[PDB]
Amino acid sequence: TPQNITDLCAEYHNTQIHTLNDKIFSYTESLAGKDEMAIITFKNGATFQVEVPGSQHIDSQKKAIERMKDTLRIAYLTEAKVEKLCVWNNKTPHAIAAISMAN
Amino acid sequence: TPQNITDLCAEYHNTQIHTLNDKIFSYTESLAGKDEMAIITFKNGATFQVEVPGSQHIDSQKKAIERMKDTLRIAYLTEAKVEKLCVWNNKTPHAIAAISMAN
Amino acid sequence: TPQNITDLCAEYHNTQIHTLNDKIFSYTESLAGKDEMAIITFKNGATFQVEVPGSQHIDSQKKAIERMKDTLRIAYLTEAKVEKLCVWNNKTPHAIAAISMAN
Amino acid sequence: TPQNITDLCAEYHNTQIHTLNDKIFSYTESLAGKDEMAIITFKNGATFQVEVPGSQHIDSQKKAIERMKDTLRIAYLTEAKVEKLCVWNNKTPHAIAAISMAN
Amino acid sequence: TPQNITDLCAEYHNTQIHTLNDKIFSYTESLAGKDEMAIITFKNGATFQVEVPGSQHIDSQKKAIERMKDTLRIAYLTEAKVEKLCVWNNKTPHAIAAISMAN
Repeated sequence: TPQNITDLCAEYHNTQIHTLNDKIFSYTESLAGKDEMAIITFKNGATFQVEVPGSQHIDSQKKAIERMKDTLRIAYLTEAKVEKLCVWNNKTPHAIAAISMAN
Repeated sequence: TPQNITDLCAEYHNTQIHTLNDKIFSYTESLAGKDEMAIITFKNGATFQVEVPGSQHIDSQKKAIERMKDTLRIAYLTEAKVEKLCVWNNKTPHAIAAISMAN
Repeated sequence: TPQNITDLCAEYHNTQIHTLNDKIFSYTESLAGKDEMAIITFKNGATFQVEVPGSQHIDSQKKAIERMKDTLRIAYLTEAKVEKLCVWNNKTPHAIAAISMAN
Repeated sequence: TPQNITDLCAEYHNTQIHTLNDKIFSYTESLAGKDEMAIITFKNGATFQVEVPGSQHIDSQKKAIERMKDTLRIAYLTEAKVEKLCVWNNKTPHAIAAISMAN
Repeated sequence: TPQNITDLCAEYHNTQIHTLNDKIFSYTESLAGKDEMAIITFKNGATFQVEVPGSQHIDSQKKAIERMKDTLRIAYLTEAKVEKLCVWNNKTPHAIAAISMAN
């Protein structure tokens, strides 16, 4: 199994790593339908989203996606420092595939 | 995909942004019949609610409503500054469609 | 729609508002069969309980009841000042129907 | 309904109240199959457990059991003072039936 | 029956207890399909993971798995000291079986 975020991020297509080593700057949640979306930004301006559960989301991928939203909401409120983000760049804002937080 | 709440907001009907830049002043929760609701108010007098889960709402929308209540509860408790709120102005208290928090 | 716990409490059957403006003094949780219950008391001796999840009431009513127990546990742990409680008087200890928190 | 934990602990067979008035010293979680367990200890050496949600547990029972493990984890992590524990003294360690926390 | 992470760890196969007595150094969460994994690291470099679901793990095993992920997440966010880890040494990185936390 991959030991970290980088080697984990190289296993998929259309993914790229971003080293933020910074705390989330803003958190946006929308419950307005078809856009069950969470959007975060950092101070430099970089925006990322947690992609809405469309049909390309199994039922094992719905749970992991909800978890990701929880992780971001709490990482935001606790001001936790996010290290790197492995993101799908074929979408805009870049959809988050993985996250690592390090003190 | 909208990069923020202002855009995310203008995407629906009867929606309206509301800048707050204030923490939630009060949080009310009620489990009394068909009105399982949460009400939040700010120091300036503004009172918003999270709609009641029912009829129109399917599945992904029924649990986004649950996440929204969780988000408001932990935001009230942690005294997080809510920047803006996209609210459905056709309801009273104005229902919440989206929220953004910053820093 | 009522815009606060007092008004909201006025729409139901034999409910009563108790103003506390204090934090919860103790929280008791019991998983002992049939009487799955949560009890809270304030330093002033007042005692309240969240009603146990009957099947005869809808499932959204069971999710509300579960949320309420989370809210009380987290309110107790963080020492949130509870403003008012809207409870049903036809029970003993009195069953909570709504709660407001504010500083 | 019982209004305190000592009353309540008395409605059952083979129960026994312990007063700790102390925080949880350690917390042990395990997912190693059929042994889905939580184990808490206090400085005085006492050890308690939350029973595995077996396939003889009623509907609500499994869910109250999940709640009790969430409570112990959060109590441990926040160093919340545990007042008394109502345990069944016929298991090793004593299975927890109810918990009370007071400042 | 067993009362601590050690006894409990010695009742399964391919398990070894790891004494860490330190806080988790980094936390990595991944929602990228079939790689829905949680990987933690400690200061010395030691890496562990929580085994992704599947039909090998009964639904109750899926739940202890989800619970273990939440525990790892708040422990990291709160900087709780993790004492010992009981891990399956037959995989790489070693898969976590039980965790003990002690202040």
